[PDB]
Amino acid sequence: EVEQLLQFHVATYMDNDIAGQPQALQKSGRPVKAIRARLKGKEGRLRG
DNA sequence: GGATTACACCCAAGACACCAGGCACGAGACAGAAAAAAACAACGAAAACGGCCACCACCCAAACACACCAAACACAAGA
Repeated sequence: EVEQLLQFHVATYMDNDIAGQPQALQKSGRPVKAIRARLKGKEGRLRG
């Protein structure tokens, strides 16, 4: 359980859009802005 | 099963976690597991009764013969 907690924290530190699982959340209810979410899209690093 | 769905600009409005069961420590009880003893198997030692060879006599087995019966070539009959 605890090693899997480490695995999940490390995974969602990099990619919080993994299919078929909950998202690392903020206590405000929003999901964590992972690095991948930082890099992609119209508003991401590359295009924005 | 995911992933993408125009471009630029302006303004306003609300929030920027609170509260509840788990870790540590905090103490009991049968279960996770450890110690023991008494009725479980065997073997050593004595007792006398069941087992083996005699002795023995009456009942079943073999020989002799009887009459009786089953049976087998063939002289005769027959198609």
